[PDB]
Amino acid sequence: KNVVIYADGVYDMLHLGHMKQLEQAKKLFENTTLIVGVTSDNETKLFKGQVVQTLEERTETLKHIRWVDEIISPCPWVVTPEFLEKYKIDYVAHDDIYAWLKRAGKFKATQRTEGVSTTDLIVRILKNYED
Amino acid sequence: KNVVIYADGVYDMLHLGHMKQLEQAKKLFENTTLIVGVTSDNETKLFKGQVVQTLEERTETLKHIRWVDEIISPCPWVVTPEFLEKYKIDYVAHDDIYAWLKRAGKFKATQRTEGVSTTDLIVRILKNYED
Repeated sequence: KNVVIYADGVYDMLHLGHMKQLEQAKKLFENTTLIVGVTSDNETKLFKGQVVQTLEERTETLKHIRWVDEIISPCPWVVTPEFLEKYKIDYVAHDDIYAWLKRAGKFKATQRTEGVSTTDLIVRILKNYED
Repeated sequence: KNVVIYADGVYDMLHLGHMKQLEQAKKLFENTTLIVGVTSDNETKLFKGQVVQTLEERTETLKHIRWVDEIISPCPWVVTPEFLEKYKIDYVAHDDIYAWLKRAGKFKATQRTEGVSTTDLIVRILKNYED
């Protein structure tokens, strides 16, 4: 009855938005193991262009999140069928190169969620000191 | 055998430092319930001078933290003996007005911990754009 869910991401500067998305992934079924993949520094820089927190920092922060059952750190940039087999993953939780997951019935959407980001915080603070 | 631990705080702009301190409080004994008190907006403003996130935001973020078992939101600014009785609290986890807790054997220190704060993040980011 236990279902293994995989969610990967950069998880840079984690905020409530990320936490809620992890919660949603964890609750896709009644009994789950939520495995979270955390992307490497070098691949995040190459493919997204930048990253603020190191792999160690981003992983150590996720360890404190209630919904996270297991972490793969670093994770592969691109999910493969062999990877799903190796970790007995039943579903991939995502926000096409993803058509193969949908054809296999392994694709689960999570909807992005609002959070108070670092940027939101700075803007809120600075609003008290200048227009 | 289960021991009830109480930790209060503002928990504004929660970061790894806070998470580690919650972890320490939660692990003071083998079997615990960690109750976290979250201070009100108005009392935090009056007594500390400011607060960035609302009570709702600060509480909703703590809900996602693995170590948090129960939340009192808002909590009293000052712990009283009656409060400990009402919530069956065995120990208060803190970082004197606190002499009474120590005389009762209910005081447990947690050591402040390093984290990557919002401020640390902004400084790290800006270092790439100016000296």
